[PDB]
Amino acid sequence: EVETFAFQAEIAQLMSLIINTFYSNKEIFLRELISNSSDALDKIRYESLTDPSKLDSGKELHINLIPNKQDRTLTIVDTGIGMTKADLINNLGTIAKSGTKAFMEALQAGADISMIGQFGVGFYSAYLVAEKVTVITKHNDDEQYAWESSAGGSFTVRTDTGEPMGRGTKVILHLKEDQTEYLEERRIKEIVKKHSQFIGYPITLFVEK
Ligand SMILES: O=C(NO)[C@]12CCC[C@H](CCC1)C2
Repeated sequence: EVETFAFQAEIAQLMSLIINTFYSNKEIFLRELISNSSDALDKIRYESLTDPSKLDSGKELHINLIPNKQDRTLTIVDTGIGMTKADLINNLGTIAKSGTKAFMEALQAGADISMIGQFGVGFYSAYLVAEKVTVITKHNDDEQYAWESSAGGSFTVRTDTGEPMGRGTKVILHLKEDQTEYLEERRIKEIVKKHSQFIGYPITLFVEK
């Protein structure tokens, strides 16, 4: 049972800007997704300070980076707070309408695309490098869901049948054919050292057979 939704017009506009603007500095997508993972880990940590049972779904707070050259996918996994179904539908838990407005007024004032994360819509930078993005998420108060979009104005949401997650979010980037550099170990390491070197959670870069 798959539900198909239209993006709000402003978010479709944001996505088509990201996909169609000539902008060579695409590597910042990974900084932005790791930053969102760190924000999600901070949230479940804060809730656990007054209610330790919030970690019954998983005590370890970490980020995994999983490249898969056979599938041409880069997956960013975190064990943060996750998202409910309602969060997923409501622009993956972001204030994306007003964030997109503020971003586009910043661009008019001399900002560039790399500042997207300052406006709360850094998730959508995934579309710098991915043709399709799948988000699998589990929040303590809801069931496990899969969101998916290849842009083009719509996204889908379905109950996830896959491997149970416990709690957190998995972003699966189905990379564009010309963006496979982001599956190479040395390139990922370079980007994490350049842009994410002070993130307060362990990051494990998986290797491949
Ligand atoms: O966990 C990390 N830092 O806390 C690493 C350090 C370098 C090599 C791996 C990939 C980049 C982050 C792991």
